[PDB]
Amino acid sequence: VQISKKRKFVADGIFKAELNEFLTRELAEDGYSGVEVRVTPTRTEIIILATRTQNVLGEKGRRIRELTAVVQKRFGFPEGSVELYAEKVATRGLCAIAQAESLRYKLLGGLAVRRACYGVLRFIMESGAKGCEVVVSGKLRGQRAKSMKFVDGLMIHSGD
Amino acid sequence: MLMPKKNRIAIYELLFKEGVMVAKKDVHMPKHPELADKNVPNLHVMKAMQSLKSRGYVKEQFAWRHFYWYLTNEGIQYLRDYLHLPPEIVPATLRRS
Amino acid sequence: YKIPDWFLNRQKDVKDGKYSQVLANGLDNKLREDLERLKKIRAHRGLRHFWGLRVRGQHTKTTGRRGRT
Amino acid sequence: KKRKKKSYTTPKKNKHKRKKVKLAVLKYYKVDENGKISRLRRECPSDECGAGVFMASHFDRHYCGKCCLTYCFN
Amino acid sequence: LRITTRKTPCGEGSKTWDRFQMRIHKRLIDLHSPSEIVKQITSISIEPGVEVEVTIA
Amino acid sequence: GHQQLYWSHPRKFGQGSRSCRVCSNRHGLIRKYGLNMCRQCFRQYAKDIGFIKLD
Amino acid sequence: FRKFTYRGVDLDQLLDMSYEQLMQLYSARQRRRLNRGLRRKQHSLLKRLRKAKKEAPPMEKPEVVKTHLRDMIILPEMVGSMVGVYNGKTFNQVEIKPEMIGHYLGEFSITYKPVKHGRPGIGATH
RNA sequence: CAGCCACCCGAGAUUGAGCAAUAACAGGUCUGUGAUGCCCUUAGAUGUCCGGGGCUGCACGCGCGCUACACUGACUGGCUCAGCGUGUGCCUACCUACGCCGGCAGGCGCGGGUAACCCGUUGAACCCCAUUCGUGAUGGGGGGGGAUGCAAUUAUUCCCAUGACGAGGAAUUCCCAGUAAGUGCGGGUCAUAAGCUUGCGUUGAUUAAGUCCCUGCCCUUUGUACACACCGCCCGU
RNA sequence: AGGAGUGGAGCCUGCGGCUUAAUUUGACUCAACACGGGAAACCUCACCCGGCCCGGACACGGACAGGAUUGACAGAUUGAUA
Repeated sequence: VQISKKRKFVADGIFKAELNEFLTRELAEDGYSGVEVRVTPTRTEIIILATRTQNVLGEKGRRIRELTAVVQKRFGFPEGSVELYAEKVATRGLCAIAQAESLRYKLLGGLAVRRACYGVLRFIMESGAKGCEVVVSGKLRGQRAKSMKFVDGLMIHSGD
Repeated sequence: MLMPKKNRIAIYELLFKEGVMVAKKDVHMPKHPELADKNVPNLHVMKAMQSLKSRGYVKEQFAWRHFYWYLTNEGIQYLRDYLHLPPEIVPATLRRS
Repeated sequence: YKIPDWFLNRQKDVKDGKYSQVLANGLDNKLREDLERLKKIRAHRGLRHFWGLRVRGQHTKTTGRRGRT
Repeated sequence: KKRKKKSYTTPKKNKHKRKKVKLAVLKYYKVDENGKISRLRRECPSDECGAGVFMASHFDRHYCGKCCLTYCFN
Repeated sequence: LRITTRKTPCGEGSKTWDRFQMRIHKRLIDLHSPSEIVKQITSISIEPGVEVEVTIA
Repeated sequence: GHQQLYWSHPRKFGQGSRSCRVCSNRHGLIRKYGLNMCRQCFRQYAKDIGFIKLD
Repeated sequence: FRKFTYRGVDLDQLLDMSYEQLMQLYSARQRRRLNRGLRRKQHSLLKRLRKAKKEAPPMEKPEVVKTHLRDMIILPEMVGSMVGVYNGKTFNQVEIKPEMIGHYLGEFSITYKPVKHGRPGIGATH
């Protein structure tokens, strides 16, 4: 019954990697902001939070039950051993994905990428972030793939 | 798509009795992990999966060696029509709201 | 001093099984020359040795200048 | 590599071709001085096969798949 | 535990083996006490991130 | 018979089929600790588990 | 002149009496019928060697016995058959003799002439 | 003045790595990935199903991989020392005490433990040599079989044999105090190590406290008809 | 200044034309060679066969539903094992 620590830590890393890749694959449309997982005695749980609280919670509970069944049936989880908790937002120290999604789904419906860059820059520095960088790699004007990197604010790279 | 239909109706029946189901894609396996002690050829069921996802009734998804279903109102209704399930069955995943 | 058969020098050699310690020039090296059969049946080792190709994996793709100038 | 020009040997194989009557006449045998169908072929005790499988008498070898007894006419 | 990871998939550039550390820290406590007191002390909605296991050998 | 018609060949040293499961590739797999993840995602989920660099 | 015999035992001596004496001294390459397990494909192979050495008329070259995934040879009884191994383009022709025992019958399969001792690559002055 | 050297002190009067600019390379990765420049992609085959011949085939032909290369040492053992590498896994199955047949494994219950519990005080490496080799290519590296997996094969992975090299092709190789090398312990395939590699010990050092020479990068001044920027520009037959 | 001072001698998966279909590249002189953290018959070949399934849903043509991969046994038989 007894298990070591390193091996189950790596197994939890596997589970975390798969859940997060699946999450970033699907849930990018509905405005999720911060997602985590937590542990209770013989019980695992996944928690999500966003500005669109009930929207991420979903309609008819389809997302909740569907993805919980997915993880339950894939990761050897015994039935019922996954649930969703609740939380709330403290402040705006993690405000990137809201404007990122805004620009993304403006561009998907028809919008210039650099207009979105202007907007996201100005909203991010109105929010109070110190500095922001957006690197769009590919073709923007012509068939030369220039990695258009837009910086603003300060960026340190050296130190603990 | 060349699996005898008895396994097809069995898989559909267990699908609707359980809801969604999982899929592992590999030809080298002798017997299915969850469907063990039955000796079901995996290639045929894989073709059935890609056919039903190409037929346009469950949103086709290729997710990194491990496949799941995409359940919706339209998908459930189509499965009900295709398996001719009685007009009294409700999936166990929607219990107690 | 009772040297065992598997310990013996010509242990279970080809043609005939002899356990006597006899050493004479003229025919002993011919007994060591059991290569007659292997080269005659043109086995894998024999079909290598027809041209003089290595049979122990020594990587001599273009090296081997010792004695080959 | 280049395309092998796969017509010199076996360009493509076609499906199995057989000649079958719309209503089976070869599987059932008549002429046994009976007003109804008479089963002259001896039934095999192996029930693992299907009910519609008709036991045949072949001159050489056996083609069943699971049991394949050995017998002859002599 | 040390783990070391090459980064350039194809050989192109330096041999920058990412050296990552997994340093696990362990504390033991053996107790001769009534069960209720230590159960109340311990089962107090423990902090996440620290793993506790009770053993009877 | 049936054992030669189909599936007369196993692979008991299989690494390709029993490769890193969470993504769709074989390389970047080390069999310690049950990794089943490439080095690129090994780093992408390193600090999340608790990995730190000091050397 | 003098013929060569393996431990003083010739083809008739290896053929008539079974390997009750070679039970411990049987070679590698699937000796493990006692330690790992027993495998198939020596039954239709036995039937086909019976067929090949039963209907064969004397004074002509016997039937080409074709092998793509080369079979295992377990006894020199099959000596007397023209074996065609799959080198990829033609028949690797082998006429088996009692001197083949203890080998893999695919070992006489080569699919390339030795590299021509001609010219090197274009840029050989480095 | 910033500072620098020596000395007295102190465990330490500079220990190593970690994080590591703005901007760019028309670099690698779609072979980490079903979003992405694509004529055969109308499911005609690279694997699904087979694994034969070989990157083990030969000529300067680019590749640290070459242990060892002999009286400093090769033999046999009297011998005396931390790896602080780590070694029992939800669809995991690969880490011989107590007795013996043996050159290895092979085992019959059987590798003590999910670990500082069980491997353990992990007796592995230059050593008072425990017969021999007092100056020479020699004692100095040195073709059949008994058995992990479906198959030892150009011995992949144990038993007897038929023992170039001279400090070594002209050789864009690292290194300044526990450091170069030797040697040893392990981890990456794990069906049992890795000829490399990654960590760690042991033995352990001679010159240095300097300088632009011959190598690269950088700065200042200067010239330019160059700006795709000298792999430039350009003139004439 | 100095130690290995390499390569000099048989001494990695990769490795240049590389005769055969093949012992090739996806990296090309501080940006190709311990390269995709390969103990190479394979997943420890991409260049090789053929049996192994022929991915076609979406308007509709064919008897205007039975055109059988999935069933092995001494002659057929590009392995009798399809």
